[PDB]
Amino acid sequence: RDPPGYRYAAAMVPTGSILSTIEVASHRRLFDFFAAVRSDENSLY
Amino acid sequence: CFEADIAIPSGISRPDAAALQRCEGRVVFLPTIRRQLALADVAHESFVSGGVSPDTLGLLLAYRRRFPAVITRVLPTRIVACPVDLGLTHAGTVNLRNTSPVDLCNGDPVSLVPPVFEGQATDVRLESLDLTLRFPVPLPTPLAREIVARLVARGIRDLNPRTPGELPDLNVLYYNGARLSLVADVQQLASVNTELRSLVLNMVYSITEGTTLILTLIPRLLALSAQDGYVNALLQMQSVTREAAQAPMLMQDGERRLPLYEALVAWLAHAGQLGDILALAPAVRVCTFDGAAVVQSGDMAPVIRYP
Amino acid sequence: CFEADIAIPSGISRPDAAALQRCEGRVVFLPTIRRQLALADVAHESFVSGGVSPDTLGLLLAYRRRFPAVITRVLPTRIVACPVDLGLTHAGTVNLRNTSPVDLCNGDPVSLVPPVFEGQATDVRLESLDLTLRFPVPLPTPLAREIVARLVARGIRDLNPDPDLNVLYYNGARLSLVADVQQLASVNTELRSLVLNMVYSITEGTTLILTLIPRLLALGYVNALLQMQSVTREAAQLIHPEAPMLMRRLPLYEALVAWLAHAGQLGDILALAPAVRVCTFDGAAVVQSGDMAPVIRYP
Amino acid sequence: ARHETGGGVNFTLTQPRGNVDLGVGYTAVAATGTVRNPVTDMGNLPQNF
Amino acid sequence: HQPLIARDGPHPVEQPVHNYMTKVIDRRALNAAFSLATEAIALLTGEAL
Amino acid sequence: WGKDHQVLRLSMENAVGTVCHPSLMNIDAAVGGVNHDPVEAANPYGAYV
Amino acid sequence: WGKDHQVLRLSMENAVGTVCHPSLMNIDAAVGGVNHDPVEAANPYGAYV
Amino acid sequence: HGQDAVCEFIATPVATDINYFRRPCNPRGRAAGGVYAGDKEGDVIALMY
Amino acid sequence: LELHPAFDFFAGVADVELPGGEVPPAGPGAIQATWRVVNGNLPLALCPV
Amino acid sequence: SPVALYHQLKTGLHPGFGFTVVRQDRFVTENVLFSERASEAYFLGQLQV
Amino acid sequence: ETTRVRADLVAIGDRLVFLEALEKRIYAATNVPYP
Amino acid sequence: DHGQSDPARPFAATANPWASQRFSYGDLLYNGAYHLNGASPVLSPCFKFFTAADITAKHRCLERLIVETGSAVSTATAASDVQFKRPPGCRELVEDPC
Repeated sequence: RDPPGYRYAAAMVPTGSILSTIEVASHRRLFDFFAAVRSDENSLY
Repeated sequence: CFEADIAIPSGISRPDAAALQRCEGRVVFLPTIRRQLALADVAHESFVSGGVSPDTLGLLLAYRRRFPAVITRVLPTRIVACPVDLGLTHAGTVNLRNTSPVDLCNGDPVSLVPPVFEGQATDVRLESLDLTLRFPVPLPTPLAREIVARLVARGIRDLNPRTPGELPDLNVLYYNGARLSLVADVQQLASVNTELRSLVLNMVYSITEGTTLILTLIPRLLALSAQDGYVNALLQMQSVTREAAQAPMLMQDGERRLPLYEALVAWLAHAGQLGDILALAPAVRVCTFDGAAVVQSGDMAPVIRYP
Repeated sequence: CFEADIAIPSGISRPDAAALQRCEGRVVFLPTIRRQLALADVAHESFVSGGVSPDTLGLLLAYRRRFPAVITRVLPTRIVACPVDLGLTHAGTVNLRNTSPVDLCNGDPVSLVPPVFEGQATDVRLESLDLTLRFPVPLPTPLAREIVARLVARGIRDLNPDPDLNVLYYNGARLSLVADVQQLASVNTELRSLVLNMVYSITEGTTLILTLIPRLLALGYVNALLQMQSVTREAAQLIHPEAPMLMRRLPLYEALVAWLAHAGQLGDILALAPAVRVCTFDGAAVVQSGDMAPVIRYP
Repeated sequence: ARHETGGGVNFTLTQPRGNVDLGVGYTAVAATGTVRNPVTDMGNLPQNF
Repeated sequence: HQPLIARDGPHPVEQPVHNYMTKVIDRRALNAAFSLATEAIALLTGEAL
Repeated sequence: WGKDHQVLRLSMENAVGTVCHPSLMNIDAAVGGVNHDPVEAANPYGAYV
Repeated sequence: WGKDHQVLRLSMENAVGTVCHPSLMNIDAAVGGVNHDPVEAANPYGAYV
Repeated sequence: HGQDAVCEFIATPVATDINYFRRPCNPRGRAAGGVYAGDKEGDVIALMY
Repeated sequence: LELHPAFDFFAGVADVELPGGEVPPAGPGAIQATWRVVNGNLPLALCPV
Repeated sequence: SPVALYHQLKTGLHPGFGFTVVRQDRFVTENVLFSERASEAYFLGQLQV
Repeated sequence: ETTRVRADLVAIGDRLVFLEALEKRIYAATNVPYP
Repeated sequence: DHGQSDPARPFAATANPWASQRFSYGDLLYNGAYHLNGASPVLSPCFKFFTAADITAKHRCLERLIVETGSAVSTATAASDVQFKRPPGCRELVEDPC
């Protein structure tokens, strides 16, 4: 959970440019860890 | 919310801490109102009575005298639960998780049913704290009232054998399509018997003196059968009403008591209350703010008060 | 509170505008709780369920289904209603329009069908865009449960004919249920499907129980205690009804669920649960027809 | 437009506005020429009364 | 002020109807909202520091 | 043709779901909708026993 | 057609290795798979000697 | 020609129409794909059987 | 209840041994099988005349 | 009987029912491959012997 | 850690239009059906 | 008025007497004013026809009429497995010339 989630806390410390954009959830069966932006998260603070 | 907490008592299996994260929006039956409580009375080992585990009718009777609670926020130290029976005063509409094969509706009353499905067991296991967890399955209430009548009558067939072994299974359900098969493994007798008696004893009081005049119009029912659509569809094929067709009994004392009006009162008193005295009380109602008309399987639906 | 807006559609007349001025403080039903709504979700034409106009059953399905909203202030281009079903208990005081009974200082009033009273009263129609707002009647819990079982009892004597059920005194007043001249002939055809529901759930179960309990007790704690609290009641009903009526297990237990499935429908249909409370402050404790009342949120 | 719910406060924001045609004659036609796919499979289902 | 192609012959006379036609403005909502958690209420105000 | 190569078969026994319902025999409103402003009797040889 | 302008032949004497192996009669698990969830009685005129 | 293929045989009725063939289909006669389902936890094998 | 070309599957009596009796004691229904003897034993919806 | 399933099929008599044929096949394709810019992030560690 | 804007201006007949397509820019990923 | 002709097929009054007239059995089955059906959630395809009430003049100013053919929310909804008659929420801006 968090050893994937710290990477999203490390994504909160950003350097990395993502070039082309499509829908993420079509590639849900591709990633190792998925988080979902829903306007807020009480954990990220 | 009138905040109630349940702490993480002793140790953690490190993936199982994440198992408590994906149970956000589920229901805990805690048999109290506490500011803090151990996790021992939470699990199904507390649902197991002295020596024996309840059946899916006994778990109805086990979910009778306990208190449901909503998982609100999950800490690694505690789990904050909101006491459904009192602390439903939420204009923020504290959120629940739908763990059910049925895509519901908007506006359904939602009552809780034990896991009895063939493939949605909701079994999550903790081995550091040796506990078994059965989450209840939130369902729409007419579909909930279609289930509890099956499982008691299936246990009514657990009293008498007589018939040949090909019985109607009471194990095919219908919601717009959607053939559902449930589990028929064990039927404890006392959970059947006490549920059967209130089905008997309430149907006793639901008959009165002026009720008897209605029984005369049973041949009047089939006179509407061959001359309309609505009645013929109302009259079921697998009914005793089509079977019983193949009278004031005067006793008239006073005749100013409104005997026909008094019949529909006490009939509604006990035969009108047959879903809620057998099963759990509905207090959860579907209410989405975004105008979404249905709520997907696995979603987080906003929850409002008693229907 | 969380006030929700219902959008006024295009060109209406001044009497259509004045029709919107005779409804400030009524009760409105709506399907979803979107913060901006339209009038198309409101009208009686939005109650079609099978391609025809709904009956008092077809309304009371929706009247227990969709959501009450009470219009506090009327507007051009909008309708402000602070809805009841949102908010914590006993907060957000709202104001209603009484209809002919009192609505005393308590009572917990209940929304219900128009044709149990004058049918083309409170069926207020918009003339320009040609829609119909049939506002429900806010009756308190004792009398609301009283009148619902009387007309369906009056539907029986109107069904197959050969006292008079319609007097029904209140605490002070004599409440004339009969609006004779044109309504009662429309009554027994607009509660038409509903009377069949109160009947068929009685004819099925009683003729099921008299072949259930004789098929039970010999097919033992429930056995002797069946007629223990039913001594000279159920056996007397076995003496009275089974004699002047007629007399199979595998269709029987199949009919057991089906009747009790219909029973769980009717409990949600009938009995008219309280939704909002009158418990005011500094009033005369007694409301009259056409006068406002401070009404608080939860039972 | 504020509304306080469970959790925290929840601000809602809306801006009222309108339009007009502002053209005495026809304006803005819209043609329809390409198809992705049929939504239905074009049939073979009985009707049940 | 529509044109006139005022005619010869005894067919009767053209007549300029320089009419004022009106229109009607609509009203629209366009609503938007955003969350705010149970914390950051004491924060962003000055309570919990 | 369906939404593929897809030859589909209708084969009138499809229509059992519509025409074999006992709504075929409802003509009671139909005689009432024609008897108003009644036509004169026409030479009732074949219309009488 | 094979991997050429070849033409081959699959005449139904081809079936000799597939079905004639003595497992065609081997249906013991099938009746063992169906006999649970038992059937209702089905008026056995021609099932009974 | 290269490596050999292996033909297997399945008992089918003679009056199962050729219209089911000349079209991409299962050899079993019924669709069986798990991708055809809709995540109901029973739309596995009870789709197939 | 039709599964195999060489056999039949029909809802018969529960336990009764075949060469005996006049009327079977109709109790529970237990399904059983039998051997199809010839090619003609297959049903005529699976073979046109 | 499967013994009789010789002689019906070893001579060419149609044995009352039909079949379907399933083979597997294999090709060796050619595959072109586009990519984006930042398609990977690659780590070179440390050699050891 | 009164200006120029790029667009596409095809001229047909004796006219000129801002032939521009959406949904790659201002409808994408917002769960909105492109109108 | 089947003393008159059919404007579609001009040499005759109908093409089907068992469809056209009043109480001509489409008029009983497929007219929502009688609605023996219509308690069903299944969308009837035939309700656009056989409805004297909805085509009771319906609108007649032709110039305004064609701009509503990028409008007039359909009888159908694409959201179900078998198509249903439209629930009052979630409008769709359908084209629908028929």
